[PDB]
Amino acid sequence: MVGVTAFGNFDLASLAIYSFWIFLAGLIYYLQTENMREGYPLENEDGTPAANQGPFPLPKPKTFILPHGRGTLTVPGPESEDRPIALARTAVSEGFPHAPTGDPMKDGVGPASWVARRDLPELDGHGHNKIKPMKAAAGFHVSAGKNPIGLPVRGCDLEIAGKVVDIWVDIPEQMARFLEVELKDGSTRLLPMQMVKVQSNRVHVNALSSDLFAGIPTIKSPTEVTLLEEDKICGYVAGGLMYAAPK
Amino acid sequence: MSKFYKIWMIFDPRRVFVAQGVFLFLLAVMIHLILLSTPSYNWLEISAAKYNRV
Amino acid sequence: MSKFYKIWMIFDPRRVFVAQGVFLFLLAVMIHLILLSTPSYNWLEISAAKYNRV
Amino acid sequence: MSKFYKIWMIFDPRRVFVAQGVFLFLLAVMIHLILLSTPSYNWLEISAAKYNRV
Amino acid sequence: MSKFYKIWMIFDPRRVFVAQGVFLFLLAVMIHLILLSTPSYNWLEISAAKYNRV
Amino acid sequence: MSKFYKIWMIFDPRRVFVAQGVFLFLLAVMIHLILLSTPSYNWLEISAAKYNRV
Amino acid sequence: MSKFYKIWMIFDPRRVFVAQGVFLFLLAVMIHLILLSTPSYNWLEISAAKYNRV
Amino acid sequence: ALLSFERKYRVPGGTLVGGNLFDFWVGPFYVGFFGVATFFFAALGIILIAWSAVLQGTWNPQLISVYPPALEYGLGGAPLAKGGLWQIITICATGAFVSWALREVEICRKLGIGYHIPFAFAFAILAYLTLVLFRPVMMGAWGYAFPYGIWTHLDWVSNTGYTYGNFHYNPAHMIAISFFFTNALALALHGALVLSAANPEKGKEMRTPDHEDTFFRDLVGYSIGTLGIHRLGLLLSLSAVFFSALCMIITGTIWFDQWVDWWQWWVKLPWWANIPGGING
Amino acid sequence: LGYTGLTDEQAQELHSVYMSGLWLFSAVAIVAHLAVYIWRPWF
Amino acid sequence: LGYTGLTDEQAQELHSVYMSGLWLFSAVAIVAHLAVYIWRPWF
Amino acid sequence: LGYTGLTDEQAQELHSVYMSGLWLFSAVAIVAHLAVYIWRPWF
Amino acid sequence: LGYTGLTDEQAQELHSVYMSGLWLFSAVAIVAHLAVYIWRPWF
Amino acid sequence: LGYTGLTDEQAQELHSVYMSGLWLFSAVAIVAHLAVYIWRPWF
Amino acid sequence: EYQNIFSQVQVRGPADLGMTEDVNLANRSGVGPFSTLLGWFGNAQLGPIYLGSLGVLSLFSGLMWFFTIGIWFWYQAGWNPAVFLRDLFFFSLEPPAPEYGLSFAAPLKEGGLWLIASFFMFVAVWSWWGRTYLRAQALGMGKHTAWAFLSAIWLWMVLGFIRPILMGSWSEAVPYGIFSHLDWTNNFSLVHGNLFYNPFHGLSIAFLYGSALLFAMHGATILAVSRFGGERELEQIADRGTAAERAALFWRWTMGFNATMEGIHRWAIWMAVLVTLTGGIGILLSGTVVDNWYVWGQNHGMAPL
Ligand SMILES: CCCCCCCCCCCCCCCCCC(=O)OC[C@H](COP(=O)([O-])OCC(O)COP(=O)([O-])OC[C@@H](COC(=O)CCCCCCCCCCCCCCCCC)OC(=O)CCCCCCCCCCCCCCCCC)OC(=O)CCCCCCCCCCCCCCCCC
Ligand code: BCL
Ligand SMILES: COC(C)(C)C/C=C/C(C)=C/C=C/C(C)=C/C=C/C(C)=C/C=C/C=C(C)/C=C/C=C(\C)CC/C=C(/C)CCC=C(C)C
Ligand SMILES: COC(C)(C)C/C=C/C(C)=C/C=C/C(C)=C/C=C/C(C)=C/C=C/C=C(C)/C=C/C=C(\C)CC/C=C(\C)CCC=C(C)C
Ligand SMILES: COC(C)(C)C/C=C/C(C)=C/C=C/C(C)=C/C=C/C(C)=C/C=C/C=C(C)/C=C/C=C(\C)CC/C=C(\C)CCC=C(C)C
Ligand SMILES: COC(C)(C)C/C=C/C(C)=C/C=C/C(C)=C/C=C/C(C)=C/C=C\C=C(C)\C=C\C=C(/C)CC/C=C(\C)CCC=C(C)C
Ligand SMILES: COC(C)(C)C\C=C/C(C)=C/C=C/C(C)=C/C=C/C(C)=C/C=C/C=C(C)/C=C/C=C(\C)CC/C=C(\C)CCC=C(C)C
Ligand SMILES: [Fe+2]
Repeated sequence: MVGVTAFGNFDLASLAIYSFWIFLAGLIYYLQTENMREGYPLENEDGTPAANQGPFPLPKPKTFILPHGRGTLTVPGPESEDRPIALARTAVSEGFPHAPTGDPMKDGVGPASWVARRDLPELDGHGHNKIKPMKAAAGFHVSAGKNPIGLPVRGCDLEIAGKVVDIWVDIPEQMARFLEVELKDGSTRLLPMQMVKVQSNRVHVNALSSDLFAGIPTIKSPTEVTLLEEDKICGYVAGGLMYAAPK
Repeated sequence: MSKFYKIWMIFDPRRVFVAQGVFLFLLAVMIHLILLSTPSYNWLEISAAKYNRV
Repeated sequence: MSKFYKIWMIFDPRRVFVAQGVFLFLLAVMIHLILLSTPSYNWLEISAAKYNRV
Repeated sequence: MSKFYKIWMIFDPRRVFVAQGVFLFLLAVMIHLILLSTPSYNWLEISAAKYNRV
Repeated sequence: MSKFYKIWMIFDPRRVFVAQGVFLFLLAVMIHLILLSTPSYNWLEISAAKYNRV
Repeated sequence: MSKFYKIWMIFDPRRVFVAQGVFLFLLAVMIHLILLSTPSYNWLEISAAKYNRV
Repeated sequence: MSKFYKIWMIFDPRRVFVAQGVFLFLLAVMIHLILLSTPSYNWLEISAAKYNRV
Repeated sequence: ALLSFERKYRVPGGTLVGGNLFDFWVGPFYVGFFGVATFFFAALGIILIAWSAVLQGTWNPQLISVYPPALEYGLGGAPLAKGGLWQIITICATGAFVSWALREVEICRKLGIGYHIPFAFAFAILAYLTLVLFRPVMMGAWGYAFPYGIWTHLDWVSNTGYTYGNFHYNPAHMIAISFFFTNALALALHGALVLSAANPEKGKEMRTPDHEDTFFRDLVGYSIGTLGIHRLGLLLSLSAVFFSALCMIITGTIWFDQWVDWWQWWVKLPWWANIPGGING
Repeated sequence: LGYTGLTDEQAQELHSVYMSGLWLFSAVAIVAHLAVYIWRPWF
Repeated sequence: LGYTGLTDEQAQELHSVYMSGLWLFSAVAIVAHLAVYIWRPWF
Repeated sequence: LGYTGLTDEQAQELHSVYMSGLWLFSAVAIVAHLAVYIWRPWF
Repeated sequence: LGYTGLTDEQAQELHSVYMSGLWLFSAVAIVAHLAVYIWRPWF
Repeated sequence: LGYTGLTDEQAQELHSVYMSGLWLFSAVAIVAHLAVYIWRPWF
Repeated sequence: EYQNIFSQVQVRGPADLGMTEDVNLANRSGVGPFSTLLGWFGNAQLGPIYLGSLGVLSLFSGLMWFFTIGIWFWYQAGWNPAVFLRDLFFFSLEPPAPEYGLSFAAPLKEGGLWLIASFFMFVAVWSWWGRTYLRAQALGMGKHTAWAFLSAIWLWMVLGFIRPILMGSWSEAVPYGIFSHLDWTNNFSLVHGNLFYNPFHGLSIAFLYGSALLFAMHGATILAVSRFGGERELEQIADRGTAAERAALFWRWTMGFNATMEGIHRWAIWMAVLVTLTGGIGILLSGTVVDNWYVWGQNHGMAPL
């Protein structure tokens, strides 16, 4: 087949390369269409549908069957924010930021945003809660690191905010997820473990100042935390980085 | 021999039918490619030789 | 001997049948490839030489 | 022979039969390939030599 | 000697038997390969030379 | 002396037995390979030379 | 001896015995390999020279 | 314009240079100070590439090439049509890359996420700077860099590799290739596993991370986890790029001969140097 | 016995049908080898 | 034993069937080796 | 003591069967070595 | 004390059988070395 | 002290048996060195 | 300051035996030891591993392949452990010489033992592919891993089985050595002109660099949003949280377009199977259709001519 061309310089290599270009165009189209299953249709900044929607048409719906009788999820589907957003326009023209009306960490906007996830705890493959306090978890213990229980907690303002009392553990993955921190008023808050640095004699939280620890959203049941509570806590703690820069 | 029908008792017909379609087509294509590769049994070339098409 | 029927109380016929089919096809293909590879027993070129087609 | 039947009180016959099948097939293929690899005992080449195939 | 049977109260016979089978087969194959690689004791070449197979 | 048996209250017998068997086999193989690689004590070669096998 | 028995108040016997066994074996192997590497004291080659094995 | 959830995240803050100035979007893109800088540098580089194509006399995009100055210029300026355009485009490309990284930092701190992505990008920028700046500067000329062409920078790769014989005898090269291959394998396995859990057999419920853990524990006897697999992917990619940069930086600066000859230090170790057998004996 | 759940009668019937298939395949193969050996023997 | 759950009678019958199969396979192997050795001895 | 769950009697019988198999294997190996040594001694 | 866990009377019997095995193995080794030294001494 | 859990008598007895083992190993090494030095001295 | 690269506290509980969807639990083993180093980076638990019939087949054949290559290396070393360690990476099993073609008559020292090892390796790899398919099926999952592995197998088959048959010689195949197969790739590029000018070589390199790029991007993104529990992606698919939203908005504000928590994995799997698939095509084309890739590039507008 060496040198055997159908026409011009077109041989099996040229046939293969053009076939691959057509396949690659089709595959990119498929991949983008599959990407388009969340956040669409596009909106105007006043909430209405946008005149311009994009070159790629919206894919056909597909359905997930959630485990443990949690239901089904059809995407793309009718998605609403379902929460009030305390933001104000700074310009009539589009493309400009929206300014917080009040306290952005309290209101949950910007880097302090949270999503209205399900108000149920996340489950493992057996139906039990995925995340449990280490006292509830039977047979769990701290293995090979600096044990944080009892260490003082220090905010970004060089002041003590409380002490670590428990560790919340992801039972299936066998990893630590949250630090339970008791404040001065005898109330416990949860801090994401990705947001604290465990030092030799303290736990440092750079995102949050000592006073702001009081405003962390709490959990309604001491023995478990739901997905909505995880979003609220993590959004608050992460937004502390931008909205607690002074002090 | 008169009772081979019970094979469909144990095999899903749809998987079997798809599998044998793929198998038969691949086998036919392979045999045709083998025949074309050999200088003999390349029917186009031997017809060209037979009809003096240079 | 004459008790060999009891293997089916040990092995699931579906798995055995699929494995047997793939094994038989692969063995046949392997033996045909062995024969085609040798200059003798390549029936295509044997026929080509015998009928003076080259 | 004497009391070896008690092996089946220790081992699951399914695993034993599968291991035997795999081992026996692989060993037979290896020995056949070794025989084909020797210039003697390659039945194809020596049949070709003794019948003047090539 | 007389008291060795108590090895089986320490080791699982199934695991021991599987490891022992693998060990024995690999050892035997290695020794046969070592003999084959040796100009002498290559029984195939020895028989080829004795009977003038080449 | 006369109280070395207490080592078995320090070490788990099965772990020690596995390690000991692996160690002994590896040592023996290493020594056999060392003796094969030496032109002396290569028993196959010296047997071939004594009996005129080449 | 005098007061050394108290080292075992400090070090766990399993760790010490395992490390000691590994250390002693590796030391012995290293000394043996050093002796083999010198043309003198290489007991395999000097015996070959003494008995004219080559 | 916006995603269904985008509105609450567009807030006025997180810039590095400037304030409300440049704190706006153009369509989907965020355009800060470094957005303006990135756009300027990228447009300048692209127009200069087109003008170099005009100068060279070809319009075939696969034949367009922008060559570095010849070795006779050393580390100084060159005429525009004889290496100056390459230098200007290199400055523009460096500026575009660094401004892109800084823009990503601004987006990271507007969204409250960590700066892993700009760090990972900086690794690639350092590999590019190794090939285009550090190695030519140590070697003494801009002509040891590679040209800006689709098929001629491959000529640079070929010539540079074959100067030192067969190039995959360079050890750091071996490490970099191993990391690249392992990374592609890990990416395929990871994507396949996540998809298979999210897309089970028809009519089944979605699988859980326990099913993924069980799948790889059944297959290979070990599962690294979700956090573990993402850490592994990041580190595999970065280690591949780091070791490629190393193998190139030591290539014309410390080593000068065939690399297959470098591998002789292991063979010539004193205790087996002269044993008569095998390949090297 | 309990490995598959096939009755003894069921196993006998399945084995009978399977052996019919095996004999058919082997007879075709034997005829094939006879024809090839007559055409061009390998011994 | 408790390792596999077969009783003594089940094991004995299983071994009888297994040994019949083994002796058939070995008989075929011996016949093949005898044929090859008459055709081309390796000693 | 019985880490495997086998008692003294089970172990004794297991060892008896394993000894019988080992001695059979060793007898076959000894005969093979005797034949090879007669055919081609290595000493 | 027994860290792995064995009574002193279990340890004594395990060591007695282990010594039996060690002495058998080493006696076979002595005989092998004696044969090799007679055949081809290395001193 | 409480690092390992061995009391005074246990540590003393363990050291006694350990020293027995050390002296046996040393005596074997001493005999080996004497044999090697008689055969081929290094001083 | 914590970058979530290494765990700072490590917790252990009872080992997880796994799911029981329809897996034959008798074919599993026990849990292995826990490892603290792996715990620092990922999961500490080892095992349990499934080993069924296809596992026995794969283990036997792969063990025989490894053993055959190793025994050949020992033969080349002269049965000398020192030479074996010294000239390791220099030993090789070579395929038959070009005179033998595809025939199975090459001697054991020349190319027969290479054929034996290749048969063992073929069986091992195909049985391992079957094992991946069956392990996905037992748990009820999709077979994405099986088809990605099939792409990799396609490149392996082209290199070792398909192209030698089209070229009509086993000598075209790859040797079993460390430096030897590297020399094989160099000589392959030299004999066929310049493999840089193979366009499917270029696509394969594009997709390899793309795998590195994409999976640095994706690992960095998941690590960046893991403060919101982003690494638990299977539930971010079912319940979109702030982590997935922030990731999508980062990439949309950066490069104009984004993905989902599932579409990014589709991108990933395709970006890797494409490197191996295009590589297989490009290797199959070399020598059978194009004997000189630089001249092909000159004729196809890629080289100045
Ligand atoms: C005109 C020329 C141009 C041609 C094309 C132009 C046409 C226009 C453009 C068309 C492009 C469309 C691209 C979109 C595809 C995306 C689909 C997708 O991902 O999801 C849907 C679907 C499943 O979606 P899902 O939602 O995840 O399902 C979940 C299920 O519930 C549960 O899961 P499941 O059990 O159902 O299976 C899950 C899996 C399932 O999808 C599959 O089943 C794939 C089947 C394997 C691939 C087929 C090749 C195998 C050989 C044939 C023997 C088996 C055939 C029967 C397969 C069994 C199917 C029942 O889905 C995946 O996502 C796997 C992704 C990775 C697949 C990689 C396969 C590479 C194999 C390498 C083969 C190499 C040998 C030959 C190489 C080429 C020869 C030169 O997956 C597919 O359909 C995969 C399509 C496979 C494409 C094969 C590749 C073509 C290669 C051609 C290269 C270009 C030629 C240039 C060279 C020419 C030389 C002369
Ligand atoms: C002088 C050398 C030549 C050259 C010669 C070749 C040749 C020849 C080939 C490549 C191939 C490739 N080259 Mg090139 N290459 C050159 C220069 C480059 C440069 C560069 C910057 O210069 C780059 C980046 C590349 C990059 C690439 C890759 C994209 C591609 C290999 C994919 C892969 O993963 O293979 C590795 C993966 C596999 C082989 C798949 C393995 C799958 C099987 C199933 C694994 C079995 C494992 C076994 C069971 C293991 C047991 C393991 C134990 C269990 C642990 N080449 C120059 C021009 N290159 C290949 C290709 O496809 O080209 C089109 C190829 O064959
Ligand atoms: C390099 O090596 C060389 C090539 C030189 C030689 C190496 C060679 C080897 C090692 C060759 C191996 C040859 C072997 C071992 C062949 C085995 C052949 C067999 C065992 C064939 C059996 C074929 C049986 C077949 C097709 C069965 C057909 C049965 C049927 C259609 C009917 C089954 C239907 C059943 C319906 C189920 C219904 C019953 C119920 C109760 C529902
Ligand atoms: C390079 O070095 C070279 C190769 C040159 C030389 C180096 C050589 C070495 C190091 C050789 C080592 C040789 C060794 C160490 C050999 C050991 C061989 C053995 C240990 C063989 C065992 C044979 C035992 C056999 C087959 C088992 C017979 C067992 C049986 C049938 C099993 C029956 C047991 C039963 C069934 C269960 C009873 C059940 C109840 C309920 C009572
Ligand atoms: C390069 O260096 C060269 C090669 C030149 C030389 C360098 C050499 C070295 C460093 C050589 C090392 C030589 C050594 C140190 C060898 C080790 C020799 C030993 C100490 C071997 C142990 C032999 C003990 C053996 C086989 C044990 C047999 C034991 C048994 C069957 C034990 C039975 C245990 C039982 C049955 C269960 C009973 C249970 C109850 C409850 C009663
Ligand atoms: C002391 O150490 C011992 C001896 C115990 C073991 C140590 C061992 C060593 C040192 C093992 C060496 C392993 C190495 C160095 C392996 C090299 C593996 C490589 C690197 C292979 C590289 C490319 C190989 C490629 C593409 C193979 C493709 C192979 C194929 C598709 C298989 C083709 C199957 C077919 C050809 C032949 C068809 C014939 C029949 C009968 C089906
Ligand atoms: C050329 O020179 C080079 C460069 C190679 C190096 C030159 C020199 C060096 C640096 C040589 C190193 C020489 C050394 C430092 C050797 C160390 C030798 C030792 C420390 C040997 C200890 C031997 C002790 C032995 C075998 C004891 C084993 C003890 C036992 C059986 C007794 C244990 C039994 C017990 C414990 C039960 C315990 C009781 C209860 C109630 C649990
Ligand atoms: Fe992911």
